[PDB]
Amino acid sequence: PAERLAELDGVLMQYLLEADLLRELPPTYRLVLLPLDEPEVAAQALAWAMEAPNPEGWPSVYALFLQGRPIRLLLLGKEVEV
Amino acid sequence: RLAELDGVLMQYLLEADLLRELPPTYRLVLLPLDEPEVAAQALAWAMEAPNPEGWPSVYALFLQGRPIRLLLLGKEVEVA
Repeated sequence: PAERLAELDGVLMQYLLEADLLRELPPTYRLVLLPLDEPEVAAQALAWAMEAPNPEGWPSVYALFLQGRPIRLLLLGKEVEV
Repeated sequence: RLAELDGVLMQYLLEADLLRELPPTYRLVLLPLDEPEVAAQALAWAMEAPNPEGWPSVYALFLQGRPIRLLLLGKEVEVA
C-alpha cells in the first residue's frame, strides 16, 4: 500500500550513495518519489507534494521510478500548479 | 494517447493562461501518473536523443486524463 515510498526511498539512497549521485543533489531539498508504473503509489506521492509544496530553501527533487528502481532525477527550476 | 492528452494540455496552457510560464522552446514530457502503459512509453521517448541541453524539458504530470502539475526543468540526471 502507499507507504511503499519508504522502501523506494531506500533504493534511491543506495544509488545516491553507492553510485555517486549525491553530488548533483541540493544541500537542502524535498524528495518527491514518483513510481511511473505504480499509479496507486505515485498519486499519493504527488498529493503530499501538493498539499505541502515548499519550493525554495527546500526545492523539489523528482525521482522517476520504474520497476522499483530510480531511472531519472529532475532537479527543480520551477513548479507550476495547473 | 499522448496525442489526445497533449490536446488537453493545450486547452489548459491556452484557455487557462499557462503559456506564460513555459519557455519559448522546449520538449514536453507528458506523464500520466495513473496510466502506466502510457507514462512508461512517454519516458522512453524522453530517454531518447537530445544533447546535454538543446531544448529544455517540461513535464506535464497527468491524472484522470487532465494535467495536475507542470515541472519546469532546471536539470536532469540519469540513473542506470
